[PDB]
Amino acid sequence: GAPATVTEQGEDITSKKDRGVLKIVKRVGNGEETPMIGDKVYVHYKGKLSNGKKFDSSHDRNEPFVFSLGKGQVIKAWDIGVATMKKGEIAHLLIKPEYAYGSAGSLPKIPSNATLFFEIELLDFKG
Ligand SMILES: C=C[C@@H]1[C@H]2CCC[C@@H](C(=O)N3[C@H](C(=O)O)CC[C@@H]13)N2S(=O)(=O)c1cc(Cl)cc(Cl)c1
Repeated sequence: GAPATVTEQGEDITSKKDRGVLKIVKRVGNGEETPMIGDKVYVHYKGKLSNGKKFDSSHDRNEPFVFSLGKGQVIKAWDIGVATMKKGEIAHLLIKPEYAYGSAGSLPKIPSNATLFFEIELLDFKG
């Protein structure tokens, strides 16, 4: 399914080139500009665990998740990944635990050593 496909066919977007965050662009967004550090970004997403189960969705809340890019307000992979996206883009990310919640996990929902899958849509970004 999509998680396997991004695992096997995604692009490494890490600066370290350690394959910790792999990406596929599913829908190409608008123009060439990606957000800048400190921008307010508006995103819809769905996340899955490696047990095959959905663990979260902003779509199901009927409103996007909003954060300031590049400030550690989210897991490292999200800061890295959303920074590569254009407005209107939909992407898949496959994230090893070193760029997510690590050995600690995040109780109750995220186990130790969890690889995470997201479908993410960048709705908007603003200074
Ligand atoms: C609103 C929740 C966000 C979502 C969406 C952005 C990525 C990631 C994350 O960086 N989060 C921040 C954090 O941990 O400081 C705040 C809480 C959490 N998660 S998440 O999808 O990985 C996530 C969802 C749930 Cl239900 C629970 C947890 Cl711990 C993480």
